[PDB]
Amino acid sequence: ADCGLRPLFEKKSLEDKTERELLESYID
Amino acid sequence: IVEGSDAEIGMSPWQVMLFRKSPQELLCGASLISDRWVLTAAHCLLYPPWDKNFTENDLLVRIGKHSRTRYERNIEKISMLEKIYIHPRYNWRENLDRDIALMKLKKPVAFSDYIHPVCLPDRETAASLLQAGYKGRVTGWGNLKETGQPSVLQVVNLPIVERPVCKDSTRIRITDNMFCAGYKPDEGKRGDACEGDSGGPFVMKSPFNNRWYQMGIVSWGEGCDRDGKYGFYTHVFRLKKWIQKVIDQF
Amino acid sequence: YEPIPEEFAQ
Ligand SMILES: Cn1cc(CNC(=O)c2cccn2C(=O)[C@@H](CC2CCCCC2)NCC(=O)O)cc1C(=N)N
Repeated sequence: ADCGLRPLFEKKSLEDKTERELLESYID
Repeated sequence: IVEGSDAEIGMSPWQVMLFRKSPQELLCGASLISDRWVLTAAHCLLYPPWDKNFTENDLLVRIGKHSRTRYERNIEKISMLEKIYIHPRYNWRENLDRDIALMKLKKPVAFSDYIHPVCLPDRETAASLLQAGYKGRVTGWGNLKETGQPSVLQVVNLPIVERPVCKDSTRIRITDNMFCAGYKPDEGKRGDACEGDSGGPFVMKSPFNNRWYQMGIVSWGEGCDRDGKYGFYTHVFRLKKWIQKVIDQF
Repeated sequence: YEPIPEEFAQ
């Protein structure tokens, strides 16, 4: 259903301390 | 987890702790994939070389945790197992090929701010993200140093490594149901899983729909955070068909 | 570890 969407982050549109490092590594 | 850091609250709402009834001790990590199913590594339940062979009544599942040793009253949820399913072709004799197991909870768990399921990858997602250089995230209450344990859940981000490099770093026969992750010696950064993190989830965040997907399971390694060595994880997508089979039939 | 309530064992 709504798997992978965290209540305290994605759900409130807040990011965790190091998730950007992950997204920055996903070169197009 | 070695060279990682304390996780923040609600950071991994799918993290599961496999707890032994007696003696009461941490057995392994695992992940919540629905309100009734838990994914973990097969070697957490069955491994003859160490006389390890647990049944449904030897274990408990603890969801929503942060602290490793405290009974997080009103926060964590303790559940009992109804049935365990080890992959039929789990090769504990040679290389831990197909190191995966599914666990059916007796009663469904209610989700909360600290309890929420991770997604399972589909062909497209696996294809897009399962690439060398792309980083994933591993969580666990395992050893911090090679052998001393963490007070709270640890987390570390690690890059997937090219298959050839993985193969050349060990004598163990690698298979398609595995992949390795970690920094190379010349990369400055480091980190790794370690004993105690087994069964833990290796997750990635899709930049397409913003969801977290479990791509791997902490399977094996040789030492913890050693130069030239890498952590190996069960390639979840390859075994996805088996997963669906078990769930659709039970 | 901290002992967990007993009604979970049974
Ligand atoms: C060191 N390590 C251990 C694990 C958890 N898995 C396990 O503990 C696994 C279960 C039973 C043997 N296992 C190991 O990883 C063994 C190697 C294993 C490889 C497959 C064939 C059996 C031997 N580690 C030996 C060593 O470290 O010297 C994860 C790591 C890591 N990413 N650094």
